[PDB]
Amino acid sequence: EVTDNNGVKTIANNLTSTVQVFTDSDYQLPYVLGSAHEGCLPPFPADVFMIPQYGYLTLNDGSQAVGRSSFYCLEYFPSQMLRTGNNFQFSYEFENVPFHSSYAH
Amino acid sequence: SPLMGGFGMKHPPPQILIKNTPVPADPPTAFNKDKLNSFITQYSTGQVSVEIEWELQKENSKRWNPEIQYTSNYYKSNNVEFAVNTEGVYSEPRPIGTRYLTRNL
Repeated sequence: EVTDNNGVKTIANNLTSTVQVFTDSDYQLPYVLGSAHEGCLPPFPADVFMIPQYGYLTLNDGSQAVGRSSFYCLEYFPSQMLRTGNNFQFSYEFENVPFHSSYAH
Repeated sequence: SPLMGGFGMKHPPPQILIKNTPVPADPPTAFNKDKLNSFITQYSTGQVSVEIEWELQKENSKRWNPEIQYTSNYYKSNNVEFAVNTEGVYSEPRPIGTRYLTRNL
């Protein structure tokens, strides 16, 4: 918890607050990975990174929406709640992809 | 996939061919080798029934928004759409397609 008293930043930890996590495992959210976005885990293990903000685009008539435009409340999914003693584990099996050709002819 | 729409099949439902069996009128009393072009005029009538089982894919959207649906209109008219008129002739008002629900790409 960060507090601002007279322009002074004091950071205290809030032991009872939670963080919500879920994996969109049924693929029912717009998928924004796969657009080559600058928000990833840093190449160097000793770096600390900010988590990028999630957002999506739907059908637009210029700047306007249309009837087919879909809105997603992410709080409508079941999430896991974590307060500082909790951890989150996720396992995934890749589908059968071909080997990437790591050679020249 | 057929260009006019539908399900393309190597082995579609087989053609059903039907014919009235020719009934010769009456042959001459002396023999003739020609192929008896005189016939009794007749036609057949019957009932035909077709039963098709269709497998369905139920819509499973997490969309919060109400969707576009095919509907009839609640406005006074001379005839009911998709009914018969005073003459007794059945007519179909417009061509109804199958794309009203929505999915993400």
